[PDB]
Amino acid sequence: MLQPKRTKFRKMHKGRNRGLAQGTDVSFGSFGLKAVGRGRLTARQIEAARRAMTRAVKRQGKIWIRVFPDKPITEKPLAVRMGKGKGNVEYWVALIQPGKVLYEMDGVPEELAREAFKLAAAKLPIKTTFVTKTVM
Amino acid sequence: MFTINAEVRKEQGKGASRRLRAANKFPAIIYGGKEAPLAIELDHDKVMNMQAKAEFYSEVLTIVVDGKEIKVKAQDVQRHPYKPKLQHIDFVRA
Amino acid sequence: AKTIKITQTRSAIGRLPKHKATLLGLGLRRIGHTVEREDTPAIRGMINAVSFMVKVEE
Amino acid sequence: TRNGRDSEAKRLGVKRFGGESVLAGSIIVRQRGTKFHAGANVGCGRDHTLFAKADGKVKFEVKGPKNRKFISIEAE
Amino acid sequence: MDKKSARIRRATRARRKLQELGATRLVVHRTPRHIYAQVIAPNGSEVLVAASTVEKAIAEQLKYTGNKDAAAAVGKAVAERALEKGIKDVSFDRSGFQYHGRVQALADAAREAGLQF
RNA sequence: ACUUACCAACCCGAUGCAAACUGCGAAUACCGGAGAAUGUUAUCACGGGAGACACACGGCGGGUGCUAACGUCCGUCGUGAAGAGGGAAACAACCCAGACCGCCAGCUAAGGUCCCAAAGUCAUGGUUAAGUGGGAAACGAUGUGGGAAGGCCCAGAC
RNA sequence: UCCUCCUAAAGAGUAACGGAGGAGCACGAAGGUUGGCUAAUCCUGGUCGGACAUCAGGAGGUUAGUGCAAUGGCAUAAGCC
RNA sequence: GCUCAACGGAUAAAAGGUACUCCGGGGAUAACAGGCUGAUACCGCCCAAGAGUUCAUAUCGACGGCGGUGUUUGGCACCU
RNA sequence: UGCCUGGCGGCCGUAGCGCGGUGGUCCCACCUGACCCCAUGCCGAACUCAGAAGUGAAACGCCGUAGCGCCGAUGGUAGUGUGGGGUCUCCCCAUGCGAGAGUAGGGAACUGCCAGGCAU
Repeated sequence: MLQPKRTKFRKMHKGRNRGLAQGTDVSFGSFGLKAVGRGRLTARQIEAARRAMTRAVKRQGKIWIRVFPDKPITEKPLAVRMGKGKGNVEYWVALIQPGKVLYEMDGVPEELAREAFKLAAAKLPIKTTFVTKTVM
Repeated sequence: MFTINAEVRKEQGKGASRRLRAANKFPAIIYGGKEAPLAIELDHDKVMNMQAKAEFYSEVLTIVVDGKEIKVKAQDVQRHPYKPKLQHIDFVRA
Repeated sequence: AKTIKITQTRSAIGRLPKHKATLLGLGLRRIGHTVEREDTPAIRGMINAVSFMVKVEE
Repeated sequence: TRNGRDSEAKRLGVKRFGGESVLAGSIIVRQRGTKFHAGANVGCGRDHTLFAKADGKVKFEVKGPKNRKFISIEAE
Repeated sequence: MDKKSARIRRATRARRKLQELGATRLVVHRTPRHIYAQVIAPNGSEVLVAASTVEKAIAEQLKYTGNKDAAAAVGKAVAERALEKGIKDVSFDRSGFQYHGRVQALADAAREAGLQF
């Protein structure tokens, strides 16, 4: 479960999530799972999806994870008449914009890798596509 | 040999260039060597099919622009950042 | 020197304060008031700021 | 300890801008450090408040090795 | 850091002061073999008078070019040229050289001849 | 003294993230000066008299909350409050628009024109077969229309 | 009650039982002026001496310092003698 | 000469109880029912590692994902 | 008028850092010595004075080099003022403004006052 070792600040603003992604190209590998929509991967989601594609290649290959959950997210506990400060940090997220590559693979063929990233896609909340590397 | 037709552009800028990708064209530029840079526009489907082949980026190409052939290399290419499309190509003169 | 005609098309209920001033600056009052002004750079720029709610007959 | 606390706003910043004509004495910029320095006809106060020593129009510019922003003046 | 840059570092505060005052300044430049002196305008580019132990009118007279008795001759010379051109008030820029010995002896010979500082 | 399939600071290359990071950096806004036109002096100063200091919703920028609430707290604009008329079935706060009075005159706004109900069962060319229109997701599926390439084919393809 | 940063929407100002920290002093020098000076850290050599102490040289360039939070400043030093 | 620090400082000088209670007010503000919301709750679907001697889906279903209902615990304070 | 050096500037990395080459008649630097002026919390290292036997090694200056820095269009993209629209956590249309990164490319600064020296 991914989570920075230490930060400056425990808690962070909510922010927004507008605009398109940096990190659009498949650099590290041959293939990749590009996002098409727009949301947050939790850290549990990112892991569940790695364990799908890892299982599915039988450990051939290499897998890179391009996104990291570094925004923290608070919840108030149950019954909390509002106010009395900001809540505790429950869990961590990456924010995803349309066009971010999330996973990359090489050291398998395009038969198998399509099936691996289909099995990951079912664990993630955002709509995704398969991409191959472009030479320029 | 990879042949492309083109047109010189009347308009340009955000408003103009978004109207082109509505009309299945897209804008590109020819610069490099000596002269003034040139602004051009290209059928999207033609040049999508061509740039599938990896010889697009090695070879010299041949842009017809009001009769005059020009010989150019594919220097740079902006992709639309999820759908498989193109938003712009820089063509250096060779 | 050479006059132009400017007519108020839409109401100025619920506009910005800036635009309501710009109309008073053209001397427009109600809907369908037509008004004769000299054509400078500076009049043309008022007309551009409220284009949506005016209309120009050369 | 929890939070709850902030100080009162000290209304710093530029007061007179370039072009603007001033009277000797007029403050031109309050500031914590020297984001701006004093050029011609201008005093650094002791809190680095910058003020006219003569009447005239304010001029900003950049100067010297380090590219520092000087406020100076054109006495009319 | 060589000696020339360290000497300029020493000099720089004196000189930035003398800009904002808007003063005419008597710059001096000592060397082991020689000693020079210029009077420089309020703007800080254009020179009004000069003297030195190279320029031959003064070199002919002297025993040796770089000692106290040279400098007393040069400090004499700059005053007598500056007073012709209507320059009484100056401010003595020692240019990163201790006020002492050879540079002192230049200045005190310019006060003799009536150049005011 | 020797080998190491183990962690690997720094440097090097590629790659992301930041309210409390910035070797960059808009639009707007704000300050100042000059110049037309326009506006019932709309600016400022000094006196007499107040009321008010429980605000609300809508849009945009944010904090908080679960990017829950007709929630809550700032910023900025609008309307209501103190505003009738027309539209949104009905509907303070949304869209249009500011009612001095009268008329059994006319032109338009938003929104409309089969009947209830004022006005097109108007014209031209397509789409849908689900009453979709007229409540909603991941995901599913030889539903059906358009577009651009690709492979296979009278050497007999599916 | 006061000070600093963010929230605060590139002038100022701007709320919440929003997010982070400080103060309720010190100093006749830690003030004034004249003159001079330039940091941290790491590497190499060297009695006791070791990862760490005084000495020498090199790399490095303020990553240091600024009585005390934070921010903005600071080499003409506002740092050091 | 004041930690008059509740820091624009009610006095030089001040703590509790009421189920024995009283008056004036408030739905400006709580308990109860309604309303908005749906974190929680309940019901369902998607993915399918694995269990089921062999076999993912007869029966189950980890890691995760998308909904419905308005039924529970709440949140808000609009009604009284 | 040309070449070279010194001082004071303007300008602030297109101007800098490195790498290689080169300059001593003057200039400049190191350099020689120190009872005296002065100096070291020890030291003529520095500062200072009295000098001119030696040297351009270091330093400084000039020339060359695109290795590192530095500057840098056109186009497109992002953002956004006003008006309008949506499937409204986010976008699209008309219109006005329009980055940052990157690309081509540029680039081994340019410029003033005074002094001195060599050549003509």
